[PDB]
Amino acid sequence: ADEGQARKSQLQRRFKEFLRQYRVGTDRTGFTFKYRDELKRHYNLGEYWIEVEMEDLASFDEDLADYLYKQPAEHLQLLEEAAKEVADEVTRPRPSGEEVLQDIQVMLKSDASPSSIRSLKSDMMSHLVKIPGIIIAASAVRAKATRISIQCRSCRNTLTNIAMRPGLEGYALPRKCNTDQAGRPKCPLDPYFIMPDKCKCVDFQTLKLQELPDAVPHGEMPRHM
Amino acid sequence: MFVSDFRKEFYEVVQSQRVLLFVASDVDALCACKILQALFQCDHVQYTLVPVSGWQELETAFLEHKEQFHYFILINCGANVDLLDILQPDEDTIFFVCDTHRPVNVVNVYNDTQIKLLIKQDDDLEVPAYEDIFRTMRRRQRREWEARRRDILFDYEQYEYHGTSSAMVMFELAWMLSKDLNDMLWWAIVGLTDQWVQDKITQMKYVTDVGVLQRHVSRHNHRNEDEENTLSVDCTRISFEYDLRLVLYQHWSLHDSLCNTSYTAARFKLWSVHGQKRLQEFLADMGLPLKQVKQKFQAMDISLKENLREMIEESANKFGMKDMRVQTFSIHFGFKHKFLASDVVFATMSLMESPEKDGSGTDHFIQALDSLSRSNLDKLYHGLELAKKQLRATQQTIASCLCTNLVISQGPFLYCSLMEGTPDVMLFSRPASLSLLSKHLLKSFVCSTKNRRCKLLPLVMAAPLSMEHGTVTVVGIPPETDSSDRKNFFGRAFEKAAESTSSRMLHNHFDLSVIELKAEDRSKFLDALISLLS
Ligand SMILES: [Zn+2]
Repeated sequence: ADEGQARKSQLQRRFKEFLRQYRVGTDRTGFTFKYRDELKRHYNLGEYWIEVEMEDLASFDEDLADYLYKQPAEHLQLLEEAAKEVADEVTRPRPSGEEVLQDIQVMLKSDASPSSIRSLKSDMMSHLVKIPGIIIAASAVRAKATRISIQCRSCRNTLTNIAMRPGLEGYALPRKCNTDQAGRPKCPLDPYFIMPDKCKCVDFQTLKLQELPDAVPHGEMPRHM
Repeated sequence: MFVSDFRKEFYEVVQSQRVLLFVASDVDALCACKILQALFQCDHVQYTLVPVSGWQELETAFLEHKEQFHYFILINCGANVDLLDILQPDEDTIFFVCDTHRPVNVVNVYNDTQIKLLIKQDDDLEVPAYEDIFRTMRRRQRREWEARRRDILFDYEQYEYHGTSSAMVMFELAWMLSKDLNDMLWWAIVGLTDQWVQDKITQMKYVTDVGVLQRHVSRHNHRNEDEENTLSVDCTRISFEYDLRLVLYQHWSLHDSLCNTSYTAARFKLWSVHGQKRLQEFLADMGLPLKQVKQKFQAMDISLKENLREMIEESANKFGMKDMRVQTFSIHFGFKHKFLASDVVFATMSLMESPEKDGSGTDHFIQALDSLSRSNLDKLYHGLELAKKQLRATQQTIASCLCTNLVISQGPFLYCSLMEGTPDVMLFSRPASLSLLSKHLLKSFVCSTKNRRCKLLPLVMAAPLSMEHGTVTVVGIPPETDSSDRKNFFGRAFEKAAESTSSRMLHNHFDLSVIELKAEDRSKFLDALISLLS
């Protein structure tokens, strides 16, 4: 129901107020708006990313930090959308050729002590984890779709800007044609195809993280993640 | 003589003058210096500040500066010796003395012209009357009076102890002037907490002084604030806390706090191999996961923390630790800066007694003094890291002493000695850190041993000091009973032994119960101490 969207709106507002109001310093010396300033400078440099500290977020509002730890996938996109809002209201107006607002990648770092690869057990699935290791392999950079549009082969009925879930998860095309009547033919079994010219894609990479040599139990080979 | 009114007879006098501050190297002295600096900077009093780590460098600084200054202020030094004889001043200088050390020297008390004691008259003071101390059958009664004088004055000078915090005295001055800022109240709190952390006062007196400071905290918390009008996050908020006795536990893991706190380390006997299972039993009784307990406190799950203090108290009561809570204070400002008074005490103390060889002890004083101002929060956090290192080194040293059985009962008193070249001895070579080590080690020993006799003894500890001159630092500690009144006789016992043996004893530290001794004379010095305490 739309009460979930109400919850999303208020949580996005709280992330926006974190990025709008957080300061570092003291009244004896002076204050700087850390994340506003980083957003402004990175956007003007054409970087379109910031890195947020979990302890800063927890000091501002500990519930948001707890939500990010427990349910990072759900709340990180709200944080990124709030970052996009703050970037807009921090950089507006922009010169010609920069009118269209860009998406902001929000990265995370923390002062917390890390876990091992062998600490990752089924209780922690979908939770936010911090682990060390060595990069032993790295793939070529490739394209992952973030937005697609799909068109029906019979009636040319189109679904636009389908949100693609991040990560190695894919997307299921609809089994039957959407929103129009069961005419003749009703449906060929895959009615939809992905339109070639409308996809928005981002870079992605696959890497292998090896366990640290001093973390390995005696007699065992280092694990991979 | 005692200053009756600090505003009228001390501050309004030195307000018009150039002043020289001699400041001792301890956190209470630093806090009093910060408060007095703030008042002088408000009034444009052209002061000069000199750190002094001992009597000889106090004498050196006075010899350097006596020509140019007529008004001197001694912070946590001078009250327990004859300053006139020590410094040999000109006839028309003035020495204001704000010092916690007791008993006050009788010459300091009854000097009515030159020595002015910034000491509260309602402290634990019992001065002998003037006629008992100062001027055929007539000469026979003269000799009898002199014998009675020796008896009475020994009874007066026997037990050394500490009175009200100098930071609290200077805060009362600031309050009377009505220039008492919230950071000045915080510095007063930190001075009292320094006294409590170093066990210089009884728990009753600490609770009474906390009761005094609570009212000032309430006044400052209602100067511009109530339940419906509130200030910026920039402003400092001091809050009364019935917090936990664990050390630095909001800045590292609860596991490290339980391991490196003196009380819980002593009770669980974590120096021993078996004690870690006792601690694990305590944590399992609480129901805290070990991963959360070993995680940093700020990164611990928030569902574990919002009743942690009463959970700790409830489990501690059924484990026999009946007083895990303590009445203390905290300061908040900004979004993320939060400190207990104990945290600030340990950070500043570590910055003073740092093991770093670069610079000098006065440079480390300067680092500690800077760290008490909020313009040097980086210095405060660096001090917190140094405090974590210091606490860990303290526990390793206690474990070494108890495991090797260096603590041997020398009849009247337990005896311990650090050895040159062993780990962290250079960190503990400084007398303040050595005093803290000896107190923590005595608590650990009393919890360790099963003999009823050993639980009541005092302790004497020695450590190397010098090889260019071949000397050791020796400290004396009273017994660690809960009934103790925190008074000790070792300041006078040491000099009685030293004069009985004609030992090469040097007496530079401001506490009489800490001495420097030639490494050869320690044998006969200890023999005299056993003979003396009997
Ligand atoms: Zn269709």
